[PDB]
Amino acid sequence: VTNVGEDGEPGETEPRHALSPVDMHVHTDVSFLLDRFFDVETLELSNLTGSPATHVLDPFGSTAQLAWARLLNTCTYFFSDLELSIQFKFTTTPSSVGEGFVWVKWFPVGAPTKTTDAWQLEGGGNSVRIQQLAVAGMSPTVVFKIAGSRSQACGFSVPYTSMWRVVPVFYNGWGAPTKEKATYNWLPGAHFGSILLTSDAHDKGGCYLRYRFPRANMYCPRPIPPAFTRPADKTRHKFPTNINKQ
Amino acid sequence: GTTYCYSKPDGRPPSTVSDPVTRLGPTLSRHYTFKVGEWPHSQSHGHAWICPLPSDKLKKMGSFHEVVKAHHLVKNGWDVVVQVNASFAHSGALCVAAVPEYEHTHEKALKWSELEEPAYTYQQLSVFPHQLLNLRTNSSVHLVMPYIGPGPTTNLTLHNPWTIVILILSELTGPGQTVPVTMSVAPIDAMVNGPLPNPE
Amino acid sequence: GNSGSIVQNFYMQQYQNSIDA
Amino acid sequence: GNSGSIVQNFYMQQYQNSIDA
Amino acid sequence: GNSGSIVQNFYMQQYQNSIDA
Amino acid sequence: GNSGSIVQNFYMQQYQNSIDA
Amino acid sequence: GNSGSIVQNFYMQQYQNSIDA
Amino acid sequence: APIRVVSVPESDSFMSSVPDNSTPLYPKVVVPPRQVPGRFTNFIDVAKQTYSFCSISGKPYFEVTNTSGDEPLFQMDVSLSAAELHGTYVASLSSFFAQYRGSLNFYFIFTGAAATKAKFLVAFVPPHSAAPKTRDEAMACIHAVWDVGLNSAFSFNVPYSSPADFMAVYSAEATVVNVSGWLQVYALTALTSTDIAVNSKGRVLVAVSAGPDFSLRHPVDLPDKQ
Amino acid sequence: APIRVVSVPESDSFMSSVPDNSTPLYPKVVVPPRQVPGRFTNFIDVAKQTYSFCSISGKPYFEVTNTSGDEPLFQMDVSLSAAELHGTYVASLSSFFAQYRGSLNFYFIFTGAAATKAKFLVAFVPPHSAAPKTRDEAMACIHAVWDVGLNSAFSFNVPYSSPADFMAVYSAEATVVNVSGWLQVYALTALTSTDIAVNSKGRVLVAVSAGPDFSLRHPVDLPDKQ
Amino acid sequence: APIRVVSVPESDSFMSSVPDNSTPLYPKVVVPPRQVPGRFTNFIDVAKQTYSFCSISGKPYFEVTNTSGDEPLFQMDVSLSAAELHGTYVASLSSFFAQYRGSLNFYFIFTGAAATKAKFLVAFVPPHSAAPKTRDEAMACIHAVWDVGLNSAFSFNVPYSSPADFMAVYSAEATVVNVSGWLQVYALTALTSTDIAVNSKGRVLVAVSAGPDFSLRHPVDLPDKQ
Ligand SMILES: CC(=O)N[C@H]1[C@H]([C@H](O)[C@H](O)CO)O[C@@](O[C@H]2[C@@H](O)[C@@H](CO)O[C@@H](O[C@H]3[C@H](O)[C@@H](O)[C@@H](O)O[C@@H]3CO)[C@@H]2O)(C(=O)O)C[C@@H]1O
Repeated sequence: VTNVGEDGEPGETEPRHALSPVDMHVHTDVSFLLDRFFDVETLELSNLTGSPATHVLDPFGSTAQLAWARLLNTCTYFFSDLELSIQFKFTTTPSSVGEGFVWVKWFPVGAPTKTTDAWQLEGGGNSVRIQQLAVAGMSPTVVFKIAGSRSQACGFSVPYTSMWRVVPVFYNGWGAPTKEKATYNWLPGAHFGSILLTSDAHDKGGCYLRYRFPRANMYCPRPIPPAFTRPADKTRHKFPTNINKQ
Repeated sequence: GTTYCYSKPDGRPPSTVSDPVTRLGPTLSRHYTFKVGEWPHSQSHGHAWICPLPSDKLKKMGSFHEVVKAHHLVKNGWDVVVQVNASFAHSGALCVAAVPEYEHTHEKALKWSELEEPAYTYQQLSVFPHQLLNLRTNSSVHLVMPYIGPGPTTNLTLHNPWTIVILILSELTGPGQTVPVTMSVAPIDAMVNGPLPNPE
Repeated sequence: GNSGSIVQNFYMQQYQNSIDA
Repeated sequence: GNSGSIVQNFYMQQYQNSIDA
Repeated sequence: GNSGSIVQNFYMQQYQNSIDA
Repeated sequence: GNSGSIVQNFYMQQYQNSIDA
Repeated sequence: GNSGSIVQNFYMQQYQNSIDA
Repeated sequence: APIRVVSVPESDSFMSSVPDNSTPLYPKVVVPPRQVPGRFTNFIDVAKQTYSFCSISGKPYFEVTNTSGDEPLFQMDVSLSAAELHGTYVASLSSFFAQYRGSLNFYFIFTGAAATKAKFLVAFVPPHSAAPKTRDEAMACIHAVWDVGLNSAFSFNVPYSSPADFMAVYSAEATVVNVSGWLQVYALTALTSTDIAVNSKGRVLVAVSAGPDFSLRHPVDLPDKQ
Repeated sequence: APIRVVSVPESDSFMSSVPDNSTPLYPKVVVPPRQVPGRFTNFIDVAKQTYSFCSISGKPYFEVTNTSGDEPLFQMDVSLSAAELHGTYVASLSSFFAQYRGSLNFYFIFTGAAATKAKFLVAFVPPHSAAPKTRDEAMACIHAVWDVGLNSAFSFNVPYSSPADFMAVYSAEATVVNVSGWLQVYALTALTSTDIAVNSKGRVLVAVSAGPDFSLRHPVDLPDKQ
Repeated sequence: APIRVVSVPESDSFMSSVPDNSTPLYPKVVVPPRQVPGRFTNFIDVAKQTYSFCSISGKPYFEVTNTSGDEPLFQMDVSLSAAELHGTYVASLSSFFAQYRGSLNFYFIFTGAAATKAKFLVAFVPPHSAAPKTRDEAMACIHAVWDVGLNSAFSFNVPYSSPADFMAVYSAEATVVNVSGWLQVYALTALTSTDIAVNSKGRVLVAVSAGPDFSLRHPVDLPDKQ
């Protein structure tokens, strides 16, 4: 009612010569917010021998206060490719590992799994056994050394493997006929596939997972979790910054 | 007024079945009408009636019901219309929404029920395809949702993509009685796969 | 979105990433 | 001002620095 | 089959591999 | 005189050396 | 004879080797 | 013939935001196509084309009773890190950044029964003084009048007023780009009702949409919860 | 003049699937030409244009006797890692991958002597319930009728029915993309013969060709034998 | 396929003036526009289009009294590191470099009251001999005459005279490119005044603008204060 200002008048609000543009919104571009490296996870290695476990690239669980945590929670359905950096930190005296040969293998959404030592390198007694799937072949293997290695890390790009045209970050259903608990918001292969780190370290070190999700596609906006306690009435939420009264 | 859930419904036949496809004439997927519940004077805000479609209440669609019984999968939308009944002396409002893979449900999955959302949610419920039911303005919320989900069609026995929230915003303030909520679901663009055998 | 170099296409559009239909 | 290589544009004019209106 | 870079021809088609008749 | 590569102009004629009038 | 790269001419034909008359 | 190269000083350093991508190790993957509706492109769109519901003492509405006068009814420090925003979309989206910019639209939906009527002065008070405390005090400023019973819902635009080309998504001890003012709804009259024994109060929901000129910048990582 | 370079963090790592090739050390090798027939290009071709022979209790055929009724004669969990596939080409080819996709064609060749005749209901039962156990139970589903003595061989297409854009080449404890259903041949009638003292039973071979829409993806390495 | 590379000997060295830039880690930043007046481009412009005020015994002027004659009134070693320049813009700007080049303009503004008048011989004496000590000594050189009461201000150009294509911004124990000469103002007559009990002296300000042919080169870092 009445609209454009100055007259005390009922529905009549005042004028607003709305703003110009700068930045063209671009930072809030879902594809851009997601194409960078995130420190998601931290895990330890496996000994070259034993009958070890594969690890799963599932950045959909969350709960850890991390920005990329939420954001993936912001949408119902997601699709993007993957990109890694694995860094391996030291947890003892760095002079313990002279070699430090690390085997890594990537497993695509839905690959077979049981592995036991099965490859045997020998030479001058002693002789090493690497893992049955640590080996090089079909799924990409990546071997790197950490011995003065100016950056104890390795890295690469890996495609959207799932058999699902998109991934439901939420699922009002079960992924199995047996409607068991655990099988709730599940639906199998709703992730990026898996990896196996294995080495004569394993002890002496932890890892550093890092994902970069290029080509981000987000479908169906969802409620965006608060992330901070509710401040008191009629007040602000004061925080420490690059600004502030010095 | 008519509000669309993300997009008008497509009668396209499933990108993932070489298997023979029965399309459902309205006259099969007919129309269904039930009472959700009686919004009462006590139920503080944040409450809600979860209506995950269609299950729990699927036993009651007695025709549409029937074909989805003896058939493995289905793809279909939903014309749905929530109808609260109250006089002009009542106050209060709800917000009813269609939610994609809604979940919390304390695994009472696919069973309609009642809950109290966490708040950040009712605050942001509106971020989904929803409509406002304001007791001094209207008495009907009307929505239409399309098939949706990771698969190009699913098993309604394991998954319900669409689920109506009927959220309590401003408490029911006014005459002592309750205000009965109600809802008419009627399947849109229904399509089945693989007939299952005989119940023996 | 965020890929900005020239060498970003050092590898092919086909090899590098994934491809829709 | 002082940027003189050829590879100075290895990265884009958009990515590298800032941009006025 | 699987050779996809640009530098894949850093070396000649003649030097790199073998050649049929 | 003795500058013979291709990359010899990796840097500009302006930046690299000195310039007469 | 056996020089087969592309970068084989990274250096000039004049600088690299020798030249007949 | 080998190229002549110098190893730039940082050479073996990592850096988590490289504008460039890593080497592929699983090529030739063609992906299945997705119809799936509502793919959003940019976060500002849902924030603009979407109303969030405010936060006051825990509820998303404020009350009018058959007794009120000039006591301000709704008040908020215009800052994203303000209280009555805490619950909302816009506010929470902005946590993902450093600087915000523009006007915000407020939607008040009076929800008292039709037998009922009332009026309010929604006003915006510029960040100088020490905050008004009565209608007759705020009135001299930007405000409009809402007679519930003309529109049962009303929109009000909290403008962008600042030497600040951009503003602070993360506010704190009052700085010059920390606050843009104060939103206040006051009660113009009180609750008139057909029968005051049934309808004695009214609940006005208050929602927040993002401003058309609204924008966000400089993505940031999360500090310690607080 | 030296180029300015930064050594990307992985720099001296190996990676076994690089989309690029290694440096040549023996150039100028011209190879002798090969006429040699049947060079295949892609593995799906031989799998499509080629019938493999199934596996039931060790033999590649199932029997009909002069006594059978509704007892299902041939049954298989539609999964590549199913039993009756174990021996075959298609199945074994797929071990080389993670995901399969499409219909499969079955060829039943009745091989009982010409003095003989019989009929079957080949049916496909969708992966829900708990598996049928009599003809009159399966009949309500997708099936056709085979009267040996019209064609002595018949083809039946096990379709692809799943929300799954792709399926599991490596099945296991029942998941939603682990199975696509059940193939079952039943005995419609029994073995009629000129003289039942000579021909009392019949052997129907059962072969499996790959489906026209059949495809495989994501090459994988071999786990521990089992 | 890997490129063949040789690591130039300096490879991992730093060097603080590289003609090239570092790798970006925060792209897509669009900046707000600036109207803001007086953006200068090059430092020689303000130095040319701007007068600085000289330095003599602490003040920016020299005095004439009703008693003076040939005693030189203003004298300065033409060097940037000269005394009477110490306070000024031009001089201080040049500290940022190694070599200067060109003429400098001097502005003398006689500021004695209008009841007053006087005259001076401003002269420039070439860097040979051992410096003149009386007007009649300097007169034989480049100079002009200033009768305050024709112009109350006058400009005088100290030229560039040297085999030196460039000169020394950082002077010292007398070298051939260390000095270009001597500026001297002498008193041609003395202070005539309406009433000598009120106006007995006059103050001529003396300012320094940069010469049109003036230029600077070879940026340098700061040595120990002295
Ligand atoms: C995938 C696989 O087959 N793994 C098996 C490994 C690998 O074949 C082996 O590491 C290849 O390098 O081998 C295993 O069996 C080997 C083991 O029994 C040793 C111990 O004597 O002998 C190996 O064969 C010897 C043979 O005895 C010699 O005559 C000579 O030919 O050398 C070979 C090996 O150099 C067996 O292959 C193993 O021990 O791990 C079994 C793994 O399953």
